[PDB]
Amino acid sequence: SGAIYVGNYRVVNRHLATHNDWANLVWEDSSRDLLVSSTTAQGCDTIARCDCQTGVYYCSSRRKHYPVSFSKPSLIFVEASEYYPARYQSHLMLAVGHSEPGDCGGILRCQHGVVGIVSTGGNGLVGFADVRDLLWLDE
Ligand SMILES: NC(=O)[C@H]1CCCN(C(=O)Cc2ccncc2Cl)C1
Ligand SMILES: [Zn+2]
Repeated sequence: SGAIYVGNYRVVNRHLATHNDWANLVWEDSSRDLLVSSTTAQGCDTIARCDCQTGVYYCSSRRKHYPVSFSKPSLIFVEASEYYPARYQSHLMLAVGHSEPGDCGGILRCQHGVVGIVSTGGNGLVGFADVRDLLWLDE
């Protein structure tokens, strides 16, 4: 679990969105596993606007932050699950590191701010849904 709060927006994994998230829906994309809902309170997270390939992510299954090198956002095949059939997920970045299903929502950050959130994992690889291209989050 975990979300990004920027201005009047809440960014979450689409497979983990709540009834409230869907009732205050701004945008959602199944191919990216992302959903954005509106909020009454103001958010203070800073989104990075960069092409960084190094950062730090929070891993709840270990109660620890880990430094990682990660790939540029791309279409990567993701094995079937209870939330989606087998498909290519777009805007996905991979790193060598630990992750478990409950780790989704953990933030990945570089020196410029929030890069993305944990979205996939397995075989000693963790996947992050990139958010740096969503320029509208800041307006
Ligand atoms: N983005 C998706 O389609 C995910 C939906 C939930 C299931 N997905 C996983 O990868 C779950 C997983 C398994 C083992 N270790 C880490 C993780 Cl995050 C895929
Ligand atoms: Zn950066």
